Amino acid sequence: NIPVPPEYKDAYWWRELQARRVQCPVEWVSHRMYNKGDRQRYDFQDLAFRKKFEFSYEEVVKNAKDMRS
Amino acid sequence: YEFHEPLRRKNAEDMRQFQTDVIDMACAMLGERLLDTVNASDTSSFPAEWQEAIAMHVEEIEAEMEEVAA
Amino acid sequence: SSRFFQKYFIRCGNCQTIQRYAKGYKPIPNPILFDSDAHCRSYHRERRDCTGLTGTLVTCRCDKCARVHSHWTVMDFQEFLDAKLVMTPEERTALLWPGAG
Amino acid sequence: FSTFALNPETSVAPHGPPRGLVNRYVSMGLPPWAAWCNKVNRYSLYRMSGVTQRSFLPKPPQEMDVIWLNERVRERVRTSRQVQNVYRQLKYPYVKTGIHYSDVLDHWVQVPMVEAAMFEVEKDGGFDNFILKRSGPELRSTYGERIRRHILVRQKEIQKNFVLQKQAQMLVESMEKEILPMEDGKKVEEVLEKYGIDKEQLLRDIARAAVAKKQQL
Amino acid sequence: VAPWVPPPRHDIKVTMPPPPGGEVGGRFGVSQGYSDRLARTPYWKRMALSTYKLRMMENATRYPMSEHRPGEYDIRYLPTPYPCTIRNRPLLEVGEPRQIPSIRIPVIFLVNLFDEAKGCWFGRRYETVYVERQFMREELMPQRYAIYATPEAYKLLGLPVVNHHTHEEIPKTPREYEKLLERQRYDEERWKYTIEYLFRKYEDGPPELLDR
Amino acid sequence: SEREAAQYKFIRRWELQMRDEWDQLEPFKGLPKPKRQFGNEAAEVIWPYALLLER
Amino acid sequence: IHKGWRTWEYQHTRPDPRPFPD
Amino acid sequence: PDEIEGPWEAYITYDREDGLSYAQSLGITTIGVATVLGLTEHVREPQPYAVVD
Amino acid sequence: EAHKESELHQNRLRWVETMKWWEEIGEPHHQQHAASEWEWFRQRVLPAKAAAMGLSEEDAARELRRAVMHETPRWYSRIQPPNARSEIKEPRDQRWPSSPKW
Amino acid sequence: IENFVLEEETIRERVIYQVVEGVFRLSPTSADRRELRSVANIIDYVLTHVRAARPTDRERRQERPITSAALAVMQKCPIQPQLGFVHALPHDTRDALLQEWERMHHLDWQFGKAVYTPRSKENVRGNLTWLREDRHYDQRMKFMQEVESGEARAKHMKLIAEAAGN
Amino acid sequence: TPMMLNIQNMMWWNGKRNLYRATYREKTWYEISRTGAFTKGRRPVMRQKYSREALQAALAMVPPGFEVADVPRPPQRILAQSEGIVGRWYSNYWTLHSMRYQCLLAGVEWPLGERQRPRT
Ligand SMILES: [Mg+2]
Ligand SMILES: [Zn+2]
Repeated sequence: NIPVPPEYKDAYWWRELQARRVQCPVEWVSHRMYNKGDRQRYDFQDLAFRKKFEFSYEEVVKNAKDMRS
Repeated sequence: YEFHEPLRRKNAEDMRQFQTDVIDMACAMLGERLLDTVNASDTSSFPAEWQEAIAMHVEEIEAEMEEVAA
Repeated sequence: SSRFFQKYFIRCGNCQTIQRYAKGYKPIPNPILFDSDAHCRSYHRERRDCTGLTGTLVTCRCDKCARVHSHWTVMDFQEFLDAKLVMTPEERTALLWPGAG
Repeated sequence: FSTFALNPETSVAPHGPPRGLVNRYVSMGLPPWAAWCNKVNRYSLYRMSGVTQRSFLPKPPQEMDVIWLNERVRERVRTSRQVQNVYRQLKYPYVKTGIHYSDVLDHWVQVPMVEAAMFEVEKDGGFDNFILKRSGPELRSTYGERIRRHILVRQKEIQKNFVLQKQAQMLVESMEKEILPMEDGKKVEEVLEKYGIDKEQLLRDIARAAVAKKQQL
Repeated sequence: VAPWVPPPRHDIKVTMPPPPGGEVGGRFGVSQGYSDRLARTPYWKRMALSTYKLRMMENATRYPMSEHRPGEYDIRYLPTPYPCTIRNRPLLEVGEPRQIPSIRIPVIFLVNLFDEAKGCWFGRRYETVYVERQFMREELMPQRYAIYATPEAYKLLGLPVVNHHTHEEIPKTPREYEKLLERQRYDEERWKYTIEYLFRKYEDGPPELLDR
Repeated sequence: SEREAAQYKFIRRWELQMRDEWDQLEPFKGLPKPKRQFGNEAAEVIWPYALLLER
Repeated sequence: IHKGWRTWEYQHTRPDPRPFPD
Repeated sequence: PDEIEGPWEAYITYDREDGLSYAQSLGITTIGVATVLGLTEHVREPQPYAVVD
Repeated sequence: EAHKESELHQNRLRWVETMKWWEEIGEPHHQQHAASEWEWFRQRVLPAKAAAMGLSEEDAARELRRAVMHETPRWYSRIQPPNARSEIKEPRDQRWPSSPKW
Repeated sequence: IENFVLEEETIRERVIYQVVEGVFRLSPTSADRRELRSVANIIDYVLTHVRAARPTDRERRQERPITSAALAVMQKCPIQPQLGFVHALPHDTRDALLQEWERMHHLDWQFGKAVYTPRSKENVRGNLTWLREDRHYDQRMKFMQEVESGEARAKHMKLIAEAAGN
Repeated sequence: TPMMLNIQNMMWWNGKRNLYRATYREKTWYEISRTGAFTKGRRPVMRQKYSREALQAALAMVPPGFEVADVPRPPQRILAQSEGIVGRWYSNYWTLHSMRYQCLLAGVEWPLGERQRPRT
């Protein structure tokens, strides 16, 4: 990345979007969009298809178990 | 280095001719302020050498003004 | 214009006091003698009024300094809750409406 | 809808929920058009509620070359006086050729805008304030990016020049105290080479200052 | 490929997710902000870096409204995450005919400007004057004669700061503009609406009690 | 064809205000006429509605 | 589209292109 | 864990050389719930020129 | 440029007569009038109001006139006050006492 | 008045011998003399060699040091320049004669293209940037007055004080 | 545009796609359409139900010089939702009144004002 004095930063607005974007045609990764489970599990902000954080299974179980629920 | 150096070189140049410009503007300011202390106040002026020279350059600028007018 | 009641908090630009301005029910231009032109622009101006009085120059009469003007600044109630809550109680008496303790 | 002559305004509609078909849709928050709908199902309702906006830019925003701040190509559905047919047609904003004297860089600039943009530019106090207030994705023009770069650069140059002349002030204030008394012809030159000022150019613009003052009178 | 993917935008605060991007500035279309940093950090570490005081400050809701984009509705509480149409509206609707009467702009003169053709003053120094839009942008402004009447312009010139609300309401009809004009001159020149000026004819008794 | 007609009406009007053919009582035709009197000028004067709202 | 096809009667899946690729 | 509030430390980077002496001549005992325990010069391994070039 | 025609010619001649009435003797008189009467205001009324409004002779002038809007034939708001009383709408066509339709 | 005289075999031979050799002591090459065929060519040739004969700024700088007293005065100013800005203006890769072409017309200033020519002094009237950054300078000066007078120390000290008292 | 000509470009159908449209719809038209899930009629909007001293400790943090009458019921355009008790919770209409009803069931005295109905 190249450091830049902030007031000049606006001409790069598009470049900065291409970085946050997923690196493919969105076509290829489209399936994350279609099923309900992955609409929740994936971050779609400015087309970055990237799995959000998720607890493992035993994580979840020992998390629910010490609430005694 | 090949890319980056000719830049800081240019920056150094500009700082340099900046100093220069400070000095030139300072000359001008000196010009009108000294003229002011001489004409508005009194008892003080430069050498009659500087006075004849100043008068001469004034006449030359005046002639260039007459010619550049038309 | 306008179908629904709405409340606004308005600040007088001249003396900086906040008074509350209401806009109530006025009936639609009659559907039986129909004017498309009136109806449509009243619909758009209605959506405009429903939001923050956007395209409108607000003209009222200020109570503290009593005169009619448009210097008025309209505030969404959060800005109002910011304005109000940091005010010492005796300048509430000055700037705001009676009560408003 | 009131049949009365005088309808002083009320907090709530006085006679109960407003009669008439148009008022049905009005109270729903839909446009007065809706009374002309034959298909009233969920999809059509949702469609004309206008919640979602169907309209587009001519180019994708990174390639957009003109300033349309909020303007889209919209599509208007109209009807012939032979009413069995219903057609739709696209509608475009009025792009006026922007010619504005930019203040920070001293010159006229012509970067093509929309009407809304010109009213905007008067609202913002000049062309340049209008360009700098906007940011990035806000101004989607490429043209905008270029003259914004120029405006910025030139601005920082203005500042540079200000600093310049303040330096000049400090200098002449420092040497003034020195040569303020008349003193001598030779004494002044010591001051002149101590500050690195040449004699004959000082003479030259002392003369140009003289000419300057007597010229206007 | 993207070496170094840029971080979520407004992300500064310890225990709470960033605002939805595009509400800060960025690409719209999603109502929940997310940062991998916040989520990957174990709950206890998030807590350990905070206090009950600091927490209740960044929990803080400003509910319908948004902070980062003043005066508007926060997109995450709108039905679709895109920013509101009504406040961002285009000047002309789909069916609306264009009739926008020539509008006049308040403008501050930086010099005394005398009109010789009409033998009268265009404007005096530091005098706000309503002028023709074209006349201003085309002529006064490219010379240094006048600038726009914006409040910050009063601030810079040193004069007491007033707001003319230029083009807050841009009239789409001639009569609409005649109303706007009316209220405008009811504000701008109010010396016309004081009772002494209504009575100009009598600063004294009735005119039929006078002399020839 | 509206704007220039308007122009005509303003110019014409000002002319008649110099030459005193202008009658300000035109909008008020239906109203009763006030007292013609030496203190009552307050009655003839056309009042701005806003300044009535003010007081 | 003068008259639209009945697309509601199809579950959403991509058919194979008839000049099938080898 | 929230009753702990152990000794938080804060690094303050002054753009000049004299920062330590300054912060000590300010004479701050407390910010009023905090009670600053101490000031000290935080010794860094002096960074090469390569980092800023 | 037809003159042999009656109403095309006499009308636009009426027009140019009117518009050449304006900028000659009319317009400088309108301007002069507007100037002269503000001039009247500030040395007669304003001394009282400045004393009243709690300002000086100066700041009250920038206050009472916050901008200069001079009326020109292309920019004017209205000719005359709108009608005080608007006449009463009868039912559809000479129906009495009421009409079923509109 | 206006005379544009094309050259020939003889007339060029004597014209150059009298004008550029006689008056200007200027020395032509074979390629030069091949290219000398008009009156514009000879005059801008001489113009070229005279302008290149002039001293550069490297030479001017080494005849004119900037005195230690002068620069020591410029040091003690509250404000020094930013001075990197030139690098940020957009450069385009294109022909030089088309850039010549559009500035022959008015085309050069149009589409967000604007020509940067470095200035020294400005028009101060009606210039918002000048004004606003200048106001900035004023409140800077009154701030320094507040520092020298001692109130800076005091305001800060009572800020500390009421921070501790809470 | 082909959407104007009523062309079906759906990807499962011809492989194409309509050009002017978003690539990701976080909610499609159907569940934008359903206003019952969005607006608050007939529906609880604050899910957590607080104990007595819980409620009293929540009210404890409302700043003095605050009335209920100054917090307008947001329009239908706006989602109805509540964060539970967070900072400046009294500023959220739905949270404010939900809390008020919780206080009513709990026999907790209600310090703030009540909603005023202005009339002409
Ligand atoms: Mg899966
Ligand atoms: Zn007021």
